[PDB]
Amino acid sequence: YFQSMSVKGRIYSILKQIGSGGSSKVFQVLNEKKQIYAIKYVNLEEADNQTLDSYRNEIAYLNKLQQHSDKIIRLYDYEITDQYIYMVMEYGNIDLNSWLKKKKSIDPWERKSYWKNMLEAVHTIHQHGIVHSDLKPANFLIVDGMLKLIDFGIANQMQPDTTSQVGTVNYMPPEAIKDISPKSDVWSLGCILYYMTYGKTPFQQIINQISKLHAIIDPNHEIEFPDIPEKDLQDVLKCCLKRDPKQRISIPELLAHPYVQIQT
Ligand SMILES: CCc1cccc(CC)c1NC(=O)c1nn(C)c2c1CCc1cnc(Nc3ccc(N4CCN(C)CC4)cc3OC)nc1-2
Ligand SMILES: [Cl-]
Repeated sequence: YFQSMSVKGRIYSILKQIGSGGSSKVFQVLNEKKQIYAIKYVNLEEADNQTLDSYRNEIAYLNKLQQHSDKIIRLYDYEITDQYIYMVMEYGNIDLNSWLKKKKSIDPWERKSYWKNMLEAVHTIHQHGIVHSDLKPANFLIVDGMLKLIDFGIANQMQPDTTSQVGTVNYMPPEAIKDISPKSDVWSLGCILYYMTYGKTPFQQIINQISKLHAIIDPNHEIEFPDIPEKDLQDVLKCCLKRDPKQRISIPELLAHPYVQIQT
């Protein structure tokens, strides 16, 4: 308690830590006017030039792309030095991953609204040549019912190093396993929707990771799509989770899909 920090001359009161990973921490904070933000702190002391560049590149894209869609998290300010980065970001209620863990059933409307938000954010980054390639529910922040994409997958994650469902392959596409395309983000989004529809990711039940990786790529391993009242949702899932990326549906196609367009 009673910690503060400064970012471009502005003093922020730290209320609590709300996340961490790699060599970074996220803080719920207040500025001088008692407006709430999240500050993301990245420790750069161990970073090589390649890693420093990947962080610079991500900050530049995030700062640019927030003006192109409200489904991308706001970045209000940042301070960047050799030792660290402080990013003053939009505050959210909770991330999507934690929310889905709390909820047994998701409301069909809620599920559809979240889907629309994700497609729009991801479509935005693709329009600027960015493939995320590691989309999971944790990459989305819920802000007053609206999803915001938190990151673009450009920054190279540094290792924990210090004393101090992680690195999961459940959202990984076939083409990523056999060793880059916007279709890769479609598979991952499809895995998120699949989770929101049937309460688990398509290959979740396979505990052995080698088996699971083989199941992702094996075209004889049929993915189950049990019947549900929303036949358009069932179709979206089937189209996202085609193993051949060339046969897989595109984001502009998903945006014109009756699941997102037809007023039910
Ligand atoms: C996944 C993206 C990523 C990639 C690399 C490095 C990092 C930093 C750890 C990240 N993570 C973040 O960049 C990040 N993580 N979180 C939690 C936030 C961010 C960015 C900004 C942000 C804004 N508002 C929130 N709110 C929030 C989220 C989760 C929670 N919790 C509390 C602990 N529970 C066990 C789970 C749920 C609480 C929150 O606010 C009170 N939360 C956040
Ligand atoms: Cl905007």
